[PDB]
Amino acid sequence: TVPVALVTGAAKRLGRSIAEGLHAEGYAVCLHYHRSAAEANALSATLNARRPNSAITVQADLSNVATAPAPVTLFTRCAELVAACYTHWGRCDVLVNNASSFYPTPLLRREAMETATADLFGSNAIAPYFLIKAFAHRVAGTPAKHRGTNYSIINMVDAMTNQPLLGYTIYTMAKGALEGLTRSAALELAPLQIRVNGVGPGLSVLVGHRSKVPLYQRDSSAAEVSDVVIFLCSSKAKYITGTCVKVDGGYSLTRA
Amino acid sequence: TVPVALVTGAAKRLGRSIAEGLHAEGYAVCLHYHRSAAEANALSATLNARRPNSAITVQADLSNVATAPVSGAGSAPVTLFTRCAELVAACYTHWGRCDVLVNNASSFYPTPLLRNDREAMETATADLFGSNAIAPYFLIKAFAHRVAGTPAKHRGTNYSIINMVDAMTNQPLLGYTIYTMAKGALEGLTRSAALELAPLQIRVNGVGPGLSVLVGHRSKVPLYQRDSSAAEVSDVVIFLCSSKAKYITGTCVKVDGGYSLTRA
Amino acid sequence: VPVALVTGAAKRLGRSIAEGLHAEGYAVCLHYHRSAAEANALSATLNARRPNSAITVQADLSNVATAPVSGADGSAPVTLFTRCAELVAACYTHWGRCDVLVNNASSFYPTPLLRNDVGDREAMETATADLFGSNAIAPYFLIKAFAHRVAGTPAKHRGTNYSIINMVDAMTNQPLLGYTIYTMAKGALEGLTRSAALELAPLQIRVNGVGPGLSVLVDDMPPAVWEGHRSKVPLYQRDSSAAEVSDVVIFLCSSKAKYITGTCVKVDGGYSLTRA
Amino acid sequence: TVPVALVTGAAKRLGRSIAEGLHAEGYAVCLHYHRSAAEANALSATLNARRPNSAITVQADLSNVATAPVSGADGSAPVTLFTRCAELVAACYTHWGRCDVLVNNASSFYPTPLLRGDREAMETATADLFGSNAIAPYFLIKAFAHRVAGTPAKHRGTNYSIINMVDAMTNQPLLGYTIYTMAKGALEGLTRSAALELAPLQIRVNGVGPGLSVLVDDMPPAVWEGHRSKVPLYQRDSSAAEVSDVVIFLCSSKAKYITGTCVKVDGGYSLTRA
Ligand SMILES: NC(=O)c1ccc[n+]([C@@H]2O[C@H](COP(=O)([O-])OP(=O)(O)OC[C@H]3O[C@@H](n4cnc5c(N)ncnc54)[C@H](OP(=O)(O)O)[C@@H]3O)[C@@H](O)[C@H]2O)c1
Ligand SMILES: NC(=O)c1ccc[n+]([C@@H]2O[C@H](COP(=O)([O-])OP(=O)(O)OC[C@H]3O[C@@H](n4cnc5c(N)ncnc54)[C@H](OP(=O)(O)O)[C@@H]3O)[C@@H](O)[C@H]2O)c1
Ligand SMILES: NC(=O)c1ccc[n+]([C@@H]2O[C@H](COP(=O)([O-])OP(=O)(O)OC[C@H]3O[C@@H](n4cnc5c(N)ncnc54)[C@H](OP(=O)(O)O)[C@@H]3O)[C@@H](O)[C@H]2O)c1
Ligand SMILES: NC(=O)c1ccc[n+]([C@@H]2O[C@H](COP(=O)([O-])OP(=O)(O)OC[C@H]3O[C@@H](n4cnc5c(N)ncnc54)[C@H](OP(=O)(O)O)[C@@H]3O)[C@@H](O)[C@H]2O)c1
Ligand SMILES: Nc1ccc2nc(N)nc(N)c2c1
Ligand SMILES: Nc1ccc2nc(N)nc(N)c2c1
Ligand SMILES: Nc1ccc2nc(N)nc(N)c2c1
Ligand SMILES: Nc1ccc2nc(N)nc(N)c2c1
Ligand SMILES: Nc1ccc2nc(N)nc(N)c2c1
Repeated sequence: TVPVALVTGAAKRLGRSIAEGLHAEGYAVCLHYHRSAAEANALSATLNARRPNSAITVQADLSNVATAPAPVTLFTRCAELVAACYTHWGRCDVLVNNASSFYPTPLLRREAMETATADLFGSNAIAPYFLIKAFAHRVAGTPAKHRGTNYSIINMVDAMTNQPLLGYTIYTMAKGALEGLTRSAALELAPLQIRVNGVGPGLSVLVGHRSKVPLYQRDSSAAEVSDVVIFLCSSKAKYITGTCVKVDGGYSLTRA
Repeated sequence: TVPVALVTGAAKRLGRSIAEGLHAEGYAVCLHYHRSAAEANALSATLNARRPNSAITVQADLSNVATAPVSGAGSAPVTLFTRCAELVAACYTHWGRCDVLVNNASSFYPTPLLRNDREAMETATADLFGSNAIAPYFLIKAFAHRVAGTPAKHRGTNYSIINMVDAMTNQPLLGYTIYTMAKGALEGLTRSAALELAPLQIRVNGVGPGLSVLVGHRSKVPLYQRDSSAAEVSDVVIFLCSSKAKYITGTCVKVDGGYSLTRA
Repeated sequence: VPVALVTGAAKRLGRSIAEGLHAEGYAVCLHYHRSAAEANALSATLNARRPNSAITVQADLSNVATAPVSGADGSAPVTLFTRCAELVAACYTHWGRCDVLVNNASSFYPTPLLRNDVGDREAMETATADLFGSNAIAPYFLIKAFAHRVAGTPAKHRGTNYSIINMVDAMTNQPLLGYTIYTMAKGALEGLTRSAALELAPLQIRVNGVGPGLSVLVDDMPPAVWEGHRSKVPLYQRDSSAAEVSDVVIFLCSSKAKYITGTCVKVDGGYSLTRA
Repeated sequence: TVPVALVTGAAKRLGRSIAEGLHAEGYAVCLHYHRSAAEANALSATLNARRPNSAITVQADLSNVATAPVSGADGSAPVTLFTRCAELVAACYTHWGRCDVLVNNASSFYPTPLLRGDREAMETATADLFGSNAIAPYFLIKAFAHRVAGTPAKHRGTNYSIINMVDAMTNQPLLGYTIYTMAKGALEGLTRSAALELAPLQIRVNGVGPGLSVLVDDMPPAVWEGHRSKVPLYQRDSSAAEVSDVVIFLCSSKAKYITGTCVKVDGGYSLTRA
């Protein structure tokens, strides 16, 4: 049997690491991307080279916008992401909401503020919700007899959002939304044995505040975060749900 | 002169109580509403009867959608940001100031992840996230620009924003995911706005009811075994707005009779 | 006519709380350990403004047995629980009631996990007892005694606004380096706030916390380093005044707050929102 | 080559599972106990049978009281909690020359209501509940840290880890268990404080908080079923392993960027309301 994982924003950095980690545990991986076509396909080739038919790639804008062929809504695109797993492998056991846009929306000093709202809220919060819904329908729609035994959803949150980065309000709001989703989804999907957890990095794979991380005085490596994600997805973590785990080297414990 | 408060969803229940509470402390009140025209105007008449020119009513859909221009009809021109800016502007146009903002307006209804039609998900998403999170952000932006745009010598001395949050969102109501998500966003806004607006001395706080003015659920509340009254919530909002609370910012105050301390 | 007991009431925030409560019409039992002069001076002020509106009681709130006397000798020794029961009693003996309790008294000093990487079993066995006593254990026994006197009053002769306030700390999730026992104690105090709110709800006794960030900071340091510490608070770039904290305590004690219980209110100018 | 773990309250249930779990990853285990001598020595024999010299069992009251020093009617006398704690950690260094992991698992748990010669049960409840759950962990952590600091950087281990067994439900307190709840609150504080202070020594300090685990069935079957079914996930309390596997993961080098955090292992129980 092969378990299947869908990882959004899978092409580089943390998403890559999560994809690789899950693959190393024997998962077939659906690598989602938006712009990073080259890196996603390059990664898929690597995984497929180690293990045939263990990686595909699909493309999607997770921004809260309808596109063009009815233009196509964000819900439709999200449903089609999950479907891509079922079409290709007949299952989807793990979902990782990792894709996330991150840039300033200052309150102090209007078209590019239309699209900021749709992008930052789409990637970080709205799309995750629709992805979860699609994920949950597919599971519910499978007869109990042929359901998987380790359904897990991980939401990439942020360990530092209680201590907001100055000027990043929409982003912080979006992560707040995502934490809400983690709790709400965990509660509603418990009957289907679908676990919903969060993982929140502090500082990871940077390119300043490096020296202010108490443990090691450095940002983390990609693996230092993905290993937590992978652990939470393992059956060892089968009683954990609705919780967020900080992977931040004690950064959230600091003050100015 | 007279301090001015903008209160969204002001027509009934908690928003009305907040409006009344603020008015009782001497504030002029801009009462926002969406469809409760009758109850908003009725309230404005009451306040204006008690004190001339101390209340106006303004109408706005705070959903994350477009509305029509002049003599037209909807999904066209007027954005949520524009409508929000015009709400804050209405205070400055009428009274020349806006000292307090209360983000109270909020849609609340089920969005189940488990079925157990096509626009349903679109308009729920825009409404629940608009009222509860997006509009509050734009309202705060508009609020902040106006304060920033006033020359220092001419600014008020007690700028306060209150966000109606939810004391129970860490223990989510089954099937209310988008709503819970939206309140989560609102909490983030509270913290983020408090930090960014601190230099302008604008305070940003949350108030979170548990159960208030219910139309045994009550019997579950540890203290008194009842939902709260409107005043039991608005008095907290009003206190946080007072100058005695001038060192409080970026915090959420539960007003829940100890409901959040319970478990199944 | 309503009565308040305020521990550590002689100076600073405790003084402000006492004054604030007194200004709302409360009779105030001012508790002190070390500050006799400053407590009696305050009591005289309050009594001058309003006759019989202030008394002073002395007690070490450290988790130690302290024997029959402050001079003579022995019989059986006096536990912390006894001392705490006698504090609450002092209110009932003098005024026949105790409507509000404010656990404000608190010791605060370093207990480093590491040395450099003198000390004894004394400074150690007494730091634990003092920091945990003042901040957590005594509050628990105070609350017990408070709750027993309320429960023991026939429903007809009970007050209508019973309130307990626990002075917590807004910054304990971002611990001050080297202050572990103190932080642990505040952690314990937070727990007490939740647990007591739940258990005392049926008697309509509300239990809430107030947590300062930086308040009435002491300048036993260079002016620039004082300016240094002040300016990291986002709101106003200063520590708070005593009133800025006490007004919150007083509001939570008012009937206007009678649906709030089991919550902690930071009063910190957004300091808890910062990071290194 | 062999990493060493100290586990307090190791004799059964969760502590045993943690001990077994750590032993399965190759740790030598110092099993602590207070009252459960038989169970602790039985477990030690098991571990030692699977791998020689991979388990010892030390005895200690972690209550906040001073004990008497093996006696001899002479020699000052009062052994403080701090001393007993230092001697626990020392026992690892004496026997194996190291101590890489500490698990503060030992915990007394019983009612201290605020309503309704036993001054005796107020003093001793306070010392026991606060000792086991908070004070002793503090001294244990101190001893642990002093001993790492005292090692020349050259010989230090590379995966120092402290786990504190907390409680996922303490924000929603169990009626009548105030001291216990306060004690867990203290423990949470310790986790944060110790993480911050011990970061320079690369000692990680984390919490693991169960909701319901291996629920004692001393009630009507249906009362047990009732409580049981309050957990959203699976409608049951956890198994010991379902908790210890989390402890063991946090101790692994794959978790070496995690510090100062508490991980709920509660099947979503903390998400419920009355
Ligand atoms: N890096 C950190 O220190 C840090 C700190 C806290 C939290 N996190 C969280 O951890 C996760 C991963 O971190 P990261 O730094 O690796 O992320 P990242 O480098 O900033 O980007 C993640 C991916 O998100 C995708 N994405 C962004 N907007 C999208 C949109 N509108 N539609 C579809 N895809 C979109 C991008 O895909 P394409 O390139 O294919 O377009 C991008 O590769 C994120 O959720 C982040 O919020 C990271
Ligand atoms: N009631 C409770 O027990 C409870 C519990 C937790 C939190 N809260 C929070 O406390 C606040 C007030 O509670 P409540 O029960 O008084 O609220 P409510 O009765 O449900 O309604 C508040 C107002 O929000 C306005 N509104 C809703 N959607 C809108 C939209 N899309 N655009 C513009 N206005 C919109 C409505 O105005 P119109 O009628 O004029 O259209 C409504 O009167 C809310 O933020 C709520 O989330 C309440
Ligand atoms: N000041 C701040 O910025 C700050 C920050 C966070 C939290 N807080 C909290 O707010 C409360 C008041 O703050 P503060 O700065 O005004 O307090 P403070 O000046 O440090 O002292 C409070 C009082 O506690 C009493 N006290 C200390 N140990 C005692 C003991 N073992 N037994 C009996 N009484 C004892 C002392 O009374 P005597 O002088 O009579 O001996 C002292 O005057 C405290 O709970 C504190 O933890 C304050
Ligand atoms: N079980 C749960 O559902 C649950 C829920 C939440 C949190 N937890 C936490 O998880 C941990 C383990 O749970 P558990 O149920 O396995 O614990 P447990 O059965 O209640 O006992 C743990 C051990 O602690 C030791 N202990 C108690 N008081 C002591 C003292 N004063 N001095 C020295 N040792 C003492 C006992 O050792 P001896 O028998 O050798 O005397 C006991 O075996 C505890 O920290 C607990 O607080 C458990
Ligand atoms: N430091 C940093 C770099 C990139 C990031 N990307 C996303 N999506 N979110 C972050 N918080 C982030 C942080
Ligand atoms: N019980 C109840 C009734 C009405 C409500 N309205 C809003 N907007 N939000 C609520 N949480 C709510 C709750
Ligand atoms: N029981 C007893 C007998 C004699 C004592 N003498 C002093 N000085 N102090 C005591 N506590 C004492 C007690
Ligand atoms: N800065 C400061 C000064 C005095 C204090 N006293 C107590 N008791 N607690 C504090 N946190 C404190 C802080
Ligand atoms: N249910 C249960 C059983 C035993 C326990 N032991 C300790 N020490 N702590 C608990 N919370 C506990 C809970």
